[PDB]
Amino acid sequence: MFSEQAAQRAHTLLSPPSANNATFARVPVATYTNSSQPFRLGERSFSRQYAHIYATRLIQMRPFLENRAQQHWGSGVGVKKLCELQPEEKCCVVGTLFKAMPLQPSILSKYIHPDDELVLEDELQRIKLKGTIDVSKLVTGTVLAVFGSVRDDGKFLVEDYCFADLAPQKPAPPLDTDRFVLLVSGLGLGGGGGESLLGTQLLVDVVTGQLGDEGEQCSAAHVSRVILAGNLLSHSTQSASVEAVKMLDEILLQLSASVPVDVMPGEFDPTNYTLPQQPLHPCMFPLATAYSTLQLVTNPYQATIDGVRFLGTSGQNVSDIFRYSSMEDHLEILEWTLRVRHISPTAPDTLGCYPFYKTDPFIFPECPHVYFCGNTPSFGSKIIRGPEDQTVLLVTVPDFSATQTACLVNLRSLACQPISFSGFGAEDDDL
Amino acid sequence: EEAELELLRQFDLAWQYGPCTGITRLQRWCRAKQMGLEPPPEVWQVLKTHPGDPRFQCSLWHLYPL
Amino acid sequence: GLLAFAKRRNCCIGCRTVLSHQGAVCEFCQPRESELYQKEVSHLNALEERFSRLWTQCQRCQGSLHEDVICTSRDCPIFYMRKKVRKDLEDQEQLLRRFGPPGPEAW
Amino acid sequence: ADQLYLENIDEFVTDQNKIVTYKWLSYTLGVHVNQAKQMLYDYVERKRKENSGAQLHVTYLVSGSLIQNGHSCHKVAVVREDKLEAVKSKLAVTASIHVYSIQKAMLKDSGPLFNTDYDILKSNLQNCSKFSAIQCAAAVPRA
Ligand code: SF4
Ligand SMILES: [Zn+2]
Repeated sequence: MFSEQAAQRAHTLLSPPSANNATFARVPVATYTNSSQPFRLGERSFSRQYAHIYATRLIQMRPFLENRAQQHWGSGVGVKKLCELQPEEKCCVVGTLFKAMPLQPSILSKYIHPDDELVLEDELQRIKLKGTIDVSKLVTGTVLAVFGSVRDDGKFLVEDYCFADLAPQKPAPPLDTDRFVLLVSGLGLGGGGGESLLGTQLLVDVVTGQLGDEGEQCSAAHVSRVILAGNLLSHSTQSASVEAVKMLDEILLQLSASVPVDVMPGEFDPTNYTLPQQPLHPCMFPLATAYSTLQLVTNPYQATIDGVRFLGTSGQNVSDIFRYSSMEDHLEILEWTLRVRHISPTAPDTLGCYPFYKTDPFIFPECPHVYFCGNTPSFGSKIIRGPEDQTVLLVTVPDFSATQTACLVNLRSLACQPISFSGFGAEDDDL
Repeated sequence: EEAELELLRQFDLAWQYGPCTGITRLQRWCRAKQMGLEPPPEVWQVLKTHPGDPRFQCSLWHLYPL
Repeated sequence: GLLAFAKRRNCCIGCRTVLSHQGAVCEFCQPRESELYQKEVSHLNALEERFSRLWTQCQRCQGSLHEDVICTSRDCPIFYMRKKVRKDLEDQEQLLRRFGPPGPEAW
Repeated sequence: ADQLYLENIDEFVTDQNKIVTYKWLSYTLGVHVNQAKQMLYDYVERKRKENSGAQLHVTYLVSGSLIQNGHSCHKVAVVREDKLEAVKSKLAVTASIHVYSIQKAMLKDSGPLFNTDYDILKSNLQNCSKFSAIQCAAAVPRA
């Protein structure tokens, strides 16, 4: 990929001065299209209630689950509404989960408890559930189909159940010369060390073209874009924040000089709290708004970068699922989120969102080629396949303040390589 | 009138068009038409032969501090 | 009687001086505007977090997640504490539209 | 020619008792970055061949590929003067070697090497792509 090509030449720099030194040029970004328009909210009227969201979620997700239960259990179909069930008869039900957990805090670290019930709910009534089903892997808000019978105590006995699955995916055109994309998250400007300072300096010095030989300068010239994904100012306590936006403005100036940059709000960043987070206001960045290479986005970000389509968050859905479930692997939680056809199924019950009423926008309408996450504690990447011809690369971006690691994504081979930065510390090997 | 005020009160409580006590009446009529559940072409034909009257173009409980 | 004939007199967010035009900042207190935007968006952020914890608690006290809430229980603190945050949010959202929009929306 | 920057470095280092990175010695003398690294290597080679016992400390940079557990990572490190060859033998592929800094009296960690670059950036803010090896085209002040 990158470090293979970075040694492909001769080395000139352990030498006395010369007449000329080589220069290069940044590769063109001749196609780009932002398609994150359902997350940019222009009107923003509150004063509705959260019942309009669940109803449109069920009404939109129902035909997918009917069409999958047909070909997953046989076209001798027995799909039936929750009220028209007769005692001890084999049928399929399509509904919404609700997990009834105590230890979840009310108004007046994991939170799973050894006893907690699942309830299948439709628009008119509910029913309890027991049998062969996982009690702690599933969360409230997933829509699914299920197979079984109504027993004598009013409960329901489950044999097997199925999720919605992956959406269709059109193929991408192949590329001629490999272009790279760099992904960073969580610089933590405001607190978090001094080795993080030299790490941030060495990272911007490599990507801008100040560091290393003609190998590194030829290979960093091919990096086409830069994406910064959330949690730019890590905060120690709210009640500091004014002096940090000055330094963030300086860093975005030093990056806006050479590359195009995309900046996203995170868990602590001066924006709203609900989930389609709106872009940062330009009045906090005097210096960096001189150039038209800096762009400010928000939370759920879609794009079409050179044919390859991207979609990502700053890691607020994945940690929310991590709170109220039993899965630990963040790459697995990201793939599970992909499997139920919903970016954030736990919303709104433990993760706040805007009260939409026309259409729920967190249902996947297509399949992305790349799908990344936000502030995960360690690097990971994987390739997964669909039932049809659908392949997806899954990346979890590490957190720069502890690991000092970023990710390079190739746009022609579609692979991801880590990059790590480490200056020497107070290290003396004679003690 | 007095027969048109029960048709709208019947459209407002049918559960197969949505859970609607936060929005207008014509917005819920167009929401169901987009998804095309089965809006009937009579709850439209009284919301056109009237102006902006608050006892036609409003949900049943548009008072009521809920 | 006279209370209805308000002229919607706007005021500077920094030093409280009534003046003609709709801009939020005063001409003497214009340099410190990034700090005055920074201040009060951490208030909108904390009102947003209080709207959502309350209006979904009624859904769990009611039983259902798919139908409307009707409970005007005068002995519940939940009622009329869920009514005032709508207006706090209504007011604090409109104070930040004094500042322009952070981008376009018709693209 | 040579005596110009040789005497400039000999008064910056040993008289004013300062810490000279390559970016400071390229913002002082108005030089390209790679030529500044070559200048520093010239000075250290001359004064280390002359005497062998100077009050001179160096710090280098080593970059290149590695495999920890299967995966190919790319490790970049700013290294002292004792531990260079072991770090060079741990790596798989080598991709960049030059010089980073010189000193008079030995430091304890990588503290002031950020203070120097930060302060010389602080006053020199309208140019950072001026001596950069990569010159993009669409980034010119417009808005
Ligand atoms: S207002 Fe209070 S009592 Fe009424 S449903 Fe809400 S939480 Fe329950
Ligand atoms: Zn003022």
